Amino acid sequence: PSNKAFEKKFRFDYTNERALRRTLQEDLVKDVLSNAHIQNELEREFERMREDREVLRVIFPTGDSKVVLPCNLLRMIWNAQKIFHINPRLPSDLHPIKVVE
Amino acid sequence: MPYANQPTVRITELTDENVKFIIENTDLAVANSIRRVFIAEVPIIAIDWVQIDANSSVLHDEFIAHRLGLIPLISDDIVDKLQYSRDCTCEEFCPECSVEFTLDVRCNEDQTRHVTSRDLISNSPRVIPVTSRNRDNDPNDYVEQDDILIVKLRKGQELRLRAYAKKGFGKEHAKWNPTAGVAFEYDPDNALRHTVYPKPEEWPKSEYSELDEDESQAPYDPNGKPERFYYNVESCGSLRPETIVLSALSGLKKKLSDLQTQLSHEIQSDVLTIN
Amino acid sequence: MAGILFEDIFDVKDIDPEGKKFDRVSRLHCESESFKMDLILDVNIQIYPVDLGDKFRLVIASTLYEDGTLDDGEYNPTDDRPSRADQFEYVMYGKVYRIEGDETSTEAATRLSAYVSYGGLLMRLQGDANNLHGFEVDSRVYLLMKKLAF
Amino acid sequence: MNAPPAFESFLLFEGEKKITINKDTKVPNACLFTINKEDHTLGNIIKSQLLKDPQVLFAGYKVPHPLEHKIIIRVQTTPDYSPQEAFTNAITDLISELSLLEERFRVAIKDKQEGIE
Amino acid sequence: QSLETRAEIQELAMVPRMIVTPQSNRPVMGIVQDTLTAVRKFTKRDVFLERGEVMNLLMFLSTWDGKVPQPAILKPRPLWTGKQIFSLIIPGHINCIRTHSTHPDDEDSGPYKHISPGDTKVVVENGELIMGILCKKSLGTSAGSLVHISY
Amino acid sequence: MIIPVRCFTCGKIVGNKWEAYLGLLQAEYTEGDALDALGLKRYCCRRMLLAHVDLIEKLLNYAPLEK
Ligand SMILES: [Zn+2]
Ligand SMILES: [Zn+2]
Repeated sequence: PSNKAFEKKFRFDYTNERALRRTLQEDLVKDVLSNAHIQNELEREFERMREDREVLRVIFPTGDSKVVLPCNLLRMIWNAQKIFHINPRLPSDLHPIKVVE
Repeated sequence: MPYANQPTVRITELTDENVKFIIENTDLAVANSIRRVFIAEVPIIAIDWVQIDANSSVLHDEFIAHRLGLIPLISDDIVDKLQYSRDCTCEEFCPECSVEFTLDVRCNEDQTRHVTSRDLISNSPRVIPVTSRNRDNDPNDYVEQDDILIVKLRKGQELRLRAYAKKGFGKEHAKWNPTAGVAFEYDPDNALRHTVYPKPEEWPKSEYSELDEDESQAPYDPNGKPERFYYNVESCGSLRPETIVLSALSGLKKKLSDLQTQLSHEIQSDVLTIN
Repeated sequence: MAGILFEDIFDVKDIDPEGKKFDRVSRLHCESESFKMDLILDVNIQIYPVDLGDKFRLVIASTLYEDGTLDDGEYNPTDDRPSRADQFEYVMYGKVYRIEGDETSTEAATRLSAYVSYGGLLMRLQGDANNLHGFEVDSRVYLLMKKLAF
Repeated sequence: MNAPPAFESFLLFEGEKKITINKDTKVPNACLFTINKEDHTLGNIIKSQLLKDPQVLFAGYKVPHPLEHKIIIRVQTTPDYSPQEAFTNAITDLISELSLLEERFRVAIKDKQEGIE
Repeated sequence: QSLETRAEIQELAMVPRMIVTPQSNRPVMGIVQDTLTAVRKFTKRDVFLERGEVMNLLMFLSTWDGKVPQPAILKPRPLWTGKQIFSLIIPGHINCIRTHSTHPDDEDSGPYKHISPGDTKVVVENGELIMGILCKKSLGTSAGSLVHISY
Repeated sequence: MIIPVRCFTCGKIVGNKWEAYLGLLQAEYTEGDALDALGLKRYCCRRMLLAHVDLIEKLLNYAPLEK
């Protein structure tokens, strides 16, 4: 709910609020803050998410979020975090474009 | 081994029937295993083959055979020298592995006749009779004292059979129980919390729980371990109570020493090199 | 002697919060003598009868033998190495599963709360200078309670 | 008549050994004993004598099924002492306590009790 | 009556494969009756086991690792908690929060009140039971039961 | 059909105490005291005798004890 709330939680900001210049969470990604292409491609990603959010609102007019689907992506991420011994306070080591592509 | 404790015994009370005692400074597993031997492993003699010559009684034959097996038999003097049937070289039976009983009764009288344990006769010498009415001067002797009414007979009925009693132990059939019952109790004040009472005031105190005589009910101690087990072995009458205990321990010794011989047999035959 | 991760003398505020309770377990509510830390801990009240009003000394360490790993356990009664304080009155073994603190804004990382689990018996500790010793991975933590002071 | 003959509960069969020893494939100085035709009475007590010993790391028994007369005893000892000798000592010590118990009971009966015979 | 139908049965209709029914993607079969009551009673964290009983339970378990776990209480005398021995029973390392909805606590507003662990809610991590009590909602024919995740 | 030799629950022989019991009840209306004198302490041994029904007595009365 709330378009503003969706925007806040999902959008990957570039203006970087003075909260550790991308050097928080992410690691070397502070080096790709100057990239124009990466900015446009993610901005393209967010553009698909607003359109998907719009179609998905048409599919489920009632507003139920419970659907049957395979895998259960969230439990897998947890299996993934737990085994590799991922500390969520330590800084990241992942490139965003690697994720999108 | 240095960590084996000398337990200890005290006989509180002894009668012709009961034997009531306390075992102390030992393990529960010992107490429980020894209680189980008193039931199953102590051997005795009971009827095992019944051959029915004539039976005109109002009870069917297999019923007569059942009642008759279940009747008690003195064995103390003879249960030891007797050998087990299967082990004995003889085909069928013999004087050396079994003892023979004979019963013959007919109702020629107008009044109903009862068939009893005294009417059963041992072809074997009177070393091993039925439990009731023999050397007697017994204050337990009351009215008929037939020990068991095998059946009743009205004018005209008759009963002729043979029986062969054999040595065996309770694990194999209940007729071979050498006990009327076996009381077993440990830690009467529930110090060790093996049970957890909801509203402990609602429970009574046994004759062993008298210690604090008070009503404070169960003082706790977590550093304790089960000690001092109370027994009361009670004789069915077919084997006197102390003889039940001494034969139980010996049988348990025999069973254990035998397992040691087979375990030795593993190190002698097929040399223990597997592990 | 085991390398020390945390050490302090705590005083007991309460032994029965809300009151729901059980039996043979009790939930302690405590306050540290350095008054910069707070603590909640479940304890086996049946074998270690604690009481309100008295300051208890508590220490936490990830090791026993000298200063190195040993979590391979089966605990092994046969070890005779005096590396263990063993002089402590109550000892529990467990892992740390969850940690928490403000982690959003500028600086953030202000103070800290740690959640630990000793075999189902839970613990909650709050702090700040204990951040080097808290995790949301890594098992092997030992909780030692001793002396109950004077 | 699909019921087994009652003697079979305790009588040893001619094609079966009284005891069998097999090595564990997982951890060292562990052993597995199979005791045939012998229930909790022997098994529970041998488990306890093994637990009494201070050099036994692990001791236990399981009767796999009620209907099948057989128990297994698994024992694990320190990397110095062999599990077979521990088993040998466990019975022999048990033989010693029971003999002393029988002796002490008999002498206790020897007390001026007048219904001993 | 042939190897051919025996092969077909072993692969298609053999029971262990029949666990999660395609009717409503949940377990067709879970832990029922006494055992289910006995599991709740065993997992309460006031349950403590001394060396002798733990070894016997370890003994009844099949796929046991072979290593004996370190008791959650080292002194004065070794004790393992119930959760601890249940935690050897969980295969590999499955994971699930919640999957309790037990009577316990204060639905809708209690977990938001300090997370004073309250012990009610069940959490399992890397194949070890961290906290909580197991019931029909954890173990039963539930959509998210331990049993479903295990399959 | 006549009281069983030995009580089911435990084993204490009990057929021997039947004839004695009918005598005691004829003498006294004290079922409590009757069972006590016979020595039937615990109640399993007591239910045995207290709850028995001696059908045999009616059964014997047919003449043809001959077929
Ligand atoms: Zn013969
Ligand atoms: Zn009875």
